[PDB]
Amino acid sequence: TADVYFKRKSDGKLVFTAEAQTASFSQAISEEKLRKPLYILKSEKEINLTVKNAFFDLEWLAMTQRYEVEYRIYIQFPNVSPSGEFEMSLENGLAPEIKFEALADTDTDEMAVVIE
Amino acid sequence: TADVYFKRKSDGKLVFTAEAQTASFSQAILRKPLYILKSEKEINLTVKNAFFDLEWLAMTQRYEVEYRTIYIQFPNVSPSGEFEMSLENGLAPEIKFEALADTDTDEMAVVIE
Amino acid sequence: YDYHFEVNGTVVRHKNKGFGYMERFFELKEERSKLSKKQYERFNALFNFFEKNGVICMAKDSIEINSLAYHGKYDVMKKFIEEQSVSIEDDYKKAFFLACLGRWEESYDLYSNIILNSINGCVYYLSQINRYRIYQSITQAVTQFNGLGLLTFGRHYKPFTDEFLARIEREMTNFNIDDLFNGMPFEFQKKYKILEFLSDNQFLYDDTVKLFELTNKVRSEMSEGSYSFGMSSDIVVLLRLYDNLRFLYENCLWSVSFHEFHQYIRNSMSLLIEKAEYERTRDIDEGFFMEYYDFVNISRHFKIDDIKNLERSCSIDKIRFGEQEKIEEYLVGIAEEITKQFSANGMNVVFYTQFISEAKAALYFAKYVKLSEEGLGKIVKALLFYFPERDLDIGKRYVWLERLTKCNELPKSIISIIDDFLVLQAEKHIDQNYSEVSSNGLYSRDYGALIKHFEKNFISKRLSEITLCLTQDKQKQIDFLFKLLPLLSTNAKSHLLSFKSVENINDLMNGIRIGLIDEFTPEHEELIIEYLETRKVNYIGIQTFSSNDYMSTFGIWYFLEEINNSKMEEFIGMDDQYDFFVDPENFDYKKFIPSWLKNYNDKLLGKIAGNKHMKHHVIEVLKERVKNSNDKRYLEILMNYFI
Amino acid sequence: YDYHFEVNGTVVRHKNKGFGYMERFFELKEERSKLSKKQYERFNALFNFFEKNGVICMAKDSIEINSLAYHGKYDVMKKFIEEQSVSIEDDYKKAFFLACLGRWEESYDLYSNIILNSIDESNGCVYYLSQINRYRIYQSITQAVTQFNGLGLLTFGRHYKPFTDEFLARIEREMTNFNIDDLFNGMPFEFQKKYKILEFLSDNQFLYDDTVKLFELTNKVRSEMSEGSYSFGMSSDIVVLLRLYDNLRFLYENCLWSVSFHEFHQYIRNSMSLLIEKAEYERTRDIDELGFFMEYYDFVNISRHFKIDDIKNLERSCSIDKIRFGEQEKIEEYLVGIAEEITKQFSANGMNVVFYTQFISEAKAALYFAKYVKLSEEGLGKIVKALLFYFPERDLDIGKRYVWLERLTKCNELPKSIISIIDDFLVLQAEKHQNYSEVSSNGLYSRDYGALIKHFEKNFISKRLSEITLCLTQDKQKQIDFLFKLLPLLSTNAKSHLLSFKSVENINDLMNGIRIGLIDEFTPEHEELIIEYLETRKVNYIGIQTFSSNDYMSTFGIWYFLEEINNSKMEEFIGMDDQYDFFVDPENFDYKKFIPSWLKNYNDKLLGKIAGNKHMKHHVIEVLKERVKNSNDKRYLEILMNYFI
Repeated sequence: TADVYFKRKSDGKLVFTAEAQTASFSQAISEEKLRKPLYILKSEKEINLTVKNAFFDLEWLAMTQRYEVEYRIYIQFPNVSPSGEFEMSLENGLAPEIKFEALADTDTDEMAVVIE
Repeated sequence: TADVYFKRKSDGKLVFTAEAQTASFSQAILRKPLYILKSEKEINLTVKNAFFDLEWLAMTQRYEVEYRTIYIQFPNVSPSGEFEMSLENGLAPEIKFEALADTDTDEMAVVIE
Repeated sequence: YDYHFEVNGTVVRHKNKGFGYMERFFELKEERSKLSKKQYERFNALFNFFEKNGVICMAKDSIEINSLAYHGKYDVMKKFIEEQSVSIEDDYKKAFFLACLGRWEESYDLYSNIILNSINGCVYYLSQINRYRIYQSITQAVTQFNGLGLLTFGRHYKPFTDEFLARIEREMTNFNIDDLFNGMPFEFQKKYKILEFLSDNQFLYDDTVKLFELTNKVRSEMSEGSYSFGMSSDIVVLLRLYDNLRFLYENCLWSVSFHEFHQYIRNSMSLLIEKAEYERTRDIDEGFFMEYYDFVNISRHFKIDDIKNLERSCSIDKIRFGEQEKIEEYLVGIAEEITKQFSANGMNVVFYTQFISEAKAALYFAKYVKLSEEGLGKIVKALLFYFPERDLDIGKRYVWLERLTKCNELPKSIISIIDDFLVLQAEKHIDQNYSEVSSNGLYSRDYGALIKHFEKNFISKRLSEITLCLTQDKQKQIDFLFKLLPLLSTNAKSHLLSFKSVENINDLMNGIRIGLIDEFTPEHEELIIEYLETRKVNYIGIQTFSSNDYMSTFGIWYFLEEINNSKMEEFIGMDDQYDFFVDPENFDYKKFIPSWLKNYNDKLLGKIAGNKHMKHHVIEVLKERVKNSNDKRYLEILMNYFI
Repeated sequence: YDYHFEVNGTVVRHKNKGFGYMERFFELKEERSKLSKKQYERFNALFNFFEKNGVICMAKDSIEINSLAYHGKYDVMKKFIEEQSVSIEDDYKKAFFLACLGRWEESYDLYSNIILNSIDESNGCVYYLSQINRYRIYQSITQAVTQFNGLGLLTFGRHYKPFTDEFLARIEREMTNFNIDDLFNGMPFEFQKKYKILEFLSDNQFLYDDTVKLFELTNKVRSEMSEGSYSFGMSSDIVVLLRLYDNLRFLYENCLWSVSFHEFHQYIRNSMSLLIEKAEYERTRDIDELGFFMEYYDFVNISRHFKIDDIKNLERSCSIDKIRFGEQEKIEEYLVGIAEEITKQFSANGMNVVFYTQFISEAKAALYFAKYVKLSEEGLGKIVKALLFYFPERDLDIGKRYVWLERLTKCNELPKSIISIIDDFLVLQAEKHQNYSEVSSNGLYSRDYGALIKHFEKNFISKRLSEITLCLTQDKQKQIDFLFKLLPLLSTNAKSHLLSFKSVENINDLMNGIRIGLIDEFTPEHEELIIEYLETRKVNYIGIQTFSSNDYMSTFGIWYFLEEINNSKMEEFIGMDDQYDFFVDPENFDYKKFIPSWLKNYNDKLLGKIAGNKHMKHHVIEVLKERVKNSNDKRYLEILMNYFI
């Protein structure tokens, strides 16, 4: 049981906090045929994360009317895109689970950082 | 979608007739001399829609089976007596039987074309 | 319960102790003149009903779903909507249709009016169920937009007026869903017994339990290898699936669009493909193909991760893809819908949330169909220009495009769409803040590489014009067009290279990727060695491991003799996949990770095999991975080059 | 629905809008002296209840099942039954135990009597539970009677009639038009408002909620194992196990007969065998750049609610030898108890049929899974003696019982006592042989027991079989050629006496002589016999085609391949079946008829020789790569890394 902290990329404001449930780390090559020359070491790096119980910051909700995530060993994803897929159950609902995918900037070309 | 006839081995009387559902034939391998080709071979058959012969039912109150599609004959079929009850009432009886093999004859099943 | 009615359509005498009415009825169906005239008039209707639904004949002796909602005819449903409803049944059809294209408010109002105007009696029951379901949809949509909507869309939408929400909260309170069948006339309860299961808040549990039992039976047959001769559990699964689809969609129930039904589909489907694929891997001892209805099912009820897992488990590109024309017009409808929506005036957010998952799934899993040039072109135009940025990032939308590229090779028309998409991306690269970020890690340079791979002589006119227009002021456009150098003309190449310098490591990677660098000049050795000096300096009680993946590239370059300067051994010890390639002998392979072997290509893998001083440890790794896992790619590596 | 309760022991806030009661209650549990004396005593009662059922705290911050029926204390329940019940509460568990031991008539009558005496019950919970269990007994009796009129005739040969005709008539009579779906509704409204949570018990399908939840959890676990994702909080597998143990403890502690129905066993076998698969996936999981062990309770669950074919399927799907086995003493005690029951019943006048169907199905799974647990010498002696002599042969024949025995032999090497027991069994089999045939579904006849004995001793000489051989006469053929297959067990004088009448007339005797080791090289007589049988086989072959599993033909082909046959007449017999042309002339086999299943049957020496042919290696390597890429058997792959055939 470990927690994640959501921040806006611009400032230090807390977007929301949650507890990480599952993290899908499945990264491999792309299609070999489609992509003598100097080796580039192509990759299709993907990291997905899911959080079970997330409550958004009250100040964040009040102000709302690029994101960073800090999963506490502590790891940081400088850019995370929340996949806002809303699927609804006929059972009345409740556990708001948020899934987000890490992103890599062209210049930085780094997706996640793991530090003790 | 063929038909299967369960017969008494000695008398030859038809114990019952049913429609085949499932058949498993899985033969696989502590157990310098001459290679004897020892093997552990089994055949299980689950059959559906079995209604027993009325004459055999009246008489009862080794087996051989013939499964005809091309043409299969299993001698020495032992009916497994597993019985499990569903809380939902009961829908047809399903009969499971295993193919037996004699030491002298050393054959398990025959296929006729 | 007098008779057993199953999926295939054969009646089974189950608990009828009296005279057999079904057997005699079927004998009469297969001498009706002796029947009374009024009795025969009823019999013709019974024949029509019993042949429209199934019930072909006795046990001893293809699916069609006709609804504009199932087929996604999002324009025909509108045209039906503005037409005046002749009767209450057509009005309830319009209710379901109105609930389909978003707009839960109008569908809820219409359901309420149908409730007041109903005085058969089953139309009221179905409308009560659908109104409760529509209120549930509006409530969870409100919760999602209030909670997650702000983070996802970046702004608060509030698709529904507060007065509407208050009124629906007041009206649906004290309405027990399970009660609603019990509190209706005894005549209806006696006649419409089969609808009782729809009354409760959970009506797929019986279907889900039967599907669990059937899936477990199918898995037992798969593992054991037994042969099923009669009506198989697999065909039972698919036929019960089709029964549920044709019962829920045709009867105009919104309960189809819920997570439970979606997840029931996702279990019942994708168990047919697993069994079908295993059927091809049947061990010989002493087929199933996908139709337009199947395409709609997977496009509707499968999440992108779900179809990804389906692809991992089974090779789905081998199963025959029939009814291709129907599939193609289906994705043509999807593409025209998304273009019409997002081309002008934003989108319908309630429509957006319901439809974007289906659009994403269909466009992703379209890898396996052959689309004509016009259909492929419009699909690509919808995919690149008009698909929302939030759902498809540059790399992931590129993956969608390159997956569409599998079945159909790139035509000139599609290359033009990629070209002006790249031109638009270059246009957006003006403000210094903007930088295309992708979850996949791949970018517009990959679009350029795709174009060059499929033509090898393409020259992009507009990007070359912008390149001739470039000045030193706009550095973002400069190092964006740097990644698109092969697309540019030779004059554009010179104009871009005038301001382009290899200042940092990433610039050298871009230069290598575009092909500007074919042999390392000593300045590149100096830059790489200086960067490694900096990495060692910042390394020297906590240690960092990032996903930059540059140190591994340097190590592999040293291994493949591309770099011929023996200062690399100083940097040995920081991160792995570097010592493995620089000095494989003293690598202490207890730290070796098998996944690295996925990242290598044919040339690198062949060189690793040919090293012969690190061959044995890696062959052990490949062996224990192929024994442990079912990935089937580690075995491909293990046997293509025996590494 | 005001609060939501997780299986972990934590409570979560959903729906209660007023003042929060359990929020204050848990903090009070963690100055409570300020309450009233009556408040204090009821708070004590609650505290006892909530920590009894596992509700520990809220979300912000193993199991035991105390029941004799779950542990199979099949004599202690008898002792409970004989004892007079002081109260109806003790009478409910006595009726449950009566049900668990067959004896469904007495269970039905006792349940009816509890129903009669439950008029003055304070709450009526025992009345409703007795009604449910009486209906369960009634359908159990109905299905058992249907089986005995059906499967009970094929099996058992005879008609049993465990329940009298008058008893059946009355129970059909009072049970007529009885809707269990109405039973909870046909109760006083005080009972319904108080025992609302027993409503799911009412309907004729009460595990559908649990089965659907298990389906969802299994799908999620499969999604994680396919994606390779890592669960950090409470894993879905842990949730499966927790709901598992909660369900077993609920329907075993409260004495419900519905635990003994096929639906519950299916729920168990699907909820289990998924934790095992998840554990095996966890073990075989590659490290990226960024264990589960079964207990005595799990052993009991697998022993009871798993069929033999289903355990076979799960061991095929995942390896279990790498899963460590704890609580081995309790598992040994349970297995010894099961063996003790089967011995005390079959050894003395047989055992009642109604309890037989319930007991023996789980006895199969217990003895089959006994391979994996480590057992003491006395326990192994008891269980082997139970499986050989006092186990009903109608289910595990000689071949399958031998497989059982070698399975319990895998973990623990054979001690002298077990070999003495097998010697007694072989003596009994020898004296059984009359026009009696040792038929088996497995094909591993009594000679395999002697082979195991010699494998674990290499010097064992069976005295009693030796004396039997000394007293053998030429009139009795079945015993003589039965002991011919048991030749290594006999003494030298017994061997000499048996060889007097033992002749290789047909090639089956040649197989028996080879297996016992009497023949180490082919004399010209043996070669001539083989050629003659091949001549008559082709003569009868030529005329529809017939394929049999006699397999002698493939044995001849393999003998030709291994150069053990050195007569060049075999090529005349080419074409009558496959796997013979495969070995005699591998170059001209036209491998479109090759069957990949053959390589599993061959041993190390045979496939090593096949590897060294090199005029035939490439076709079989193509077959092997196809099978390894397609199938997940992992035996073809093991063959591949072993010698790349």
